[PDB]
Amino acid sequence: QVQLQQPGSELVRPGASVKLSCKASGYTFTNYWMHWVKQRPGQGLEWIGNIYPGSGTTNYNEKFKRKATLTVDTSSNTAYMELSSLTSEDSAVYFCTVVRMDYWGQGTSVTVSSAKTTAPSVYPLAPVCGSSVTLGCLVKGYFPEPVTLTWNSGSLSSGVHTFPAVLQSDLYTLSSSVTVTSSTWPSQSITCNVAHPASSTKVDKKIEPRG
Amino acid sequence: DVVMTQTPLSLPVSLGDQASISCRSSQSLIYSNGNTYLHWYLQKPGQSPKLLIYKVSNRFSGVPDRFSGSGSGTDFTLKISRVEAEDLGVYFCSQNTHIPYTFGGGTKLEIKRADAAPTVSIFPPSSEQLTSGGASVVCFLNNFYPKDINVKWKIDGSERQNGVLNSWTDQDSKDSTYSMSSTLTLTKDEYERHNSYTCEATHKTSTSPIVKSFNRN
Ligand SMILES: [C]C(=O)[N][C]1[C](O=P([O])([O])O[C][C]2O[C](OP([O])([O])=O)[C]([N]C([C])=O)[C](OC([C])=O)[C]2[O])O[C]([C]OP([O])(=O)O[C]2O[C]([C]OP([O])([O])=O)[C]([O])[C](OC([C])=O)[C]2[N]C([C])=O)[C](OC([C])=O)[C]1[O]
Repeated sequence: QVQLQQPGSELVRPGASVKLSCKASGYTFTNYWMHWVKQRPGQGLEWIGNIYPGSGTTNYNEKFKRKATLTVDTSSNTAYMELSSLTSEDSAVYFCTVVRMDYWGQGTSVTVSSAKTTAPSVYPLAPVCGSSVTLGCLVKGYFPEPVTLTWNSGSLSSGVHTFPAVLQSDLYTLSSSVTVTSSTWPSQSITCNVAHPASSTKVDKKIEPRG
Repeated sequence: DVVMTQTPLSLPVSLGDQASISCRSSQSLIYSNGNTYLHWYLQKPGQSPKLLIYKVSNRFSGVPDRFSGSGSGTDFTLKISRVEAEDLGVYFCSQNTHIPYTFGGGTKLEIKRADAAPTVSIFPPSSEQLTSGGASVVCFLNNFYPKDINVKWKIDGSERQNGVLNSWTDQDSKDSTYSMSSTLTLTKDEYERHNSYTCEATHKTSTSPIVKSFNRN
């Protein structure tokens, strides 16, 4: 169900370049065109161009000639798109796909920003001092995305709402709610787990009742 | 260059219903062979696009029999004979007759269900935040329908707007609901100057707003 491996995110600086990789596997890389599609949050699919790994022939979308460069390496079965002279209009998700076969990779979220990578602050959110009870996790002031937030190592999937992160002045904030029955907490402990690999932060916050 | 015009932009549908998405190209989509490269994709939340229908009308493999497509010339249609819960997601037409390939704007398919009121919950600043001089106040508006909601902040009766960060989940795939989180961030020095913090939600399911509040004792 996923024949193309792409890195998950990538942070890059305005005015720099980045080369995104697309690793074909489990089929004959030289037999099919490879395509590149861009999606800015708020959807919208733009076709960037394609290339034919067997010969190297490329087609580009006039909107992206000055911005993108498509290449292959037929030994390693890899495809490359290089986006150069980056502005913030190039922050988007970037897909590689074999149209003829409907092979897609997961897409890479490219963030273009000058911000330095910053570690989150994780705050427990206990209820105020009657049948179910709701707890929260506040993850604040980190950069860039992603943060990965589980609850009890993912064993309360049902009843969890994680909200999309929201950016403001190069810092993201993140909140998640978990709802259990009243007999479950603080009978049993509920810990919010946060990982932010870009800053090597990996922390747990046990929700303690306030008082 | 070649413009795809896709309507409706939002498709509210009940489970079991027949629905129709339409796509209008600004050019003939016959290629240099006789074929007509108009496709349909469904992109489920988080995921990438998947191929539903290729070449106007042929169902791609491993694609459920309740999707089908038709049309000719410049208007094309993707028909869903019986919506299911799987079917939520964004739907795009694409044309591949002309370089550059162009995609429609998309049609977000919403599963229509009975009304549900927000389960509001509010949270005072954690102690750990307040030592470092910050005071965030979080308020969850969970599992409601329809999606149009509006949250409001009250501090000692008066309304407060500068400082709020709002976030909204997509439509849950199991219960077809919506949620929102709202955080109001102040310094420790301002937060200790106030006594009553309130979180108000006005929604379709009530004429009166839902209100959860606390005082600092
Ligand atoms: C028109 C178009 O384009 N289309 C597309 C394509 O893709 P690819 O591969 O990637 O390619 C690219 C190319 O193309 C062309 O070339 P050629 O040589 O072929 O002609 C061109 N284009 C233009 C616009 O022009 C080029 O460019 C230039 C040169 O410039 C490009 O690059 O294709 C595909 C595929 O299609 P087809 O071939 O037609 O096939 C199909 O179908 C068929 C039929 O059947 P029915 O069902 O209908 O009956 C079949 O057989 C096949 O099978 C297989 C698997 O193979 C196919 N199918 C499918 C599903 O595919 C396309 O794709 C689609 C989907 O359609 C695209 O779109």
